[PDB]
Amino acid sequence: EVETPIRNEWGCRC
Amino acid sequence: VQLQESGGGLVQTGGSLRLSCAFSGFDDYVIGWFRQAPGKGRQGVSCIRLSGGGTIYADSAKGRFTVSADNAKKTVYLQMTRLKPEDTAVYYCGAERYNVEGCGYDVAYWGKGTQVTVSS
Repeated sequence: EVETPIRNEWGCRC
Repeated sequence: VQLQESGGGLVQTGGSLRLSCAFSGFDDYVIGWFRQAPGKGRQGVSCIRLSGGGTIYADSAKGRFTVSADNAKKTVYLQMTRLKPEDTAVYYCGAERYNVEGCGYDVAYWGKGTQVTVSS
């Protein structure tokens, strides 16, 4: 139910 | 599993407030703080990984808010400072299985919410 998650800019996905 | 927020109230502009989230029934869980103003969506504020205490912040939380955990007390805290009227909202704690891409993508458990109101 979260409109705006906190993105990790140094994650796994390229 | 259970989450319960406390510490909500009325704060003067520029003031501080500390919220608590009591947790029970946990694997590698994150406790996050999310806020929702009337008729708006839920916005991620700050999250902590209970295993090791690593943290991630929304841009507006950086510097002035600190999220922390006392695993012994099974409590997570959000210490807020320099509060403004735009910070007025229901604050929720939420739990999710650790996701390296960030916080708030799959919240599995929610607290009941605590009203924070900031005015002059």
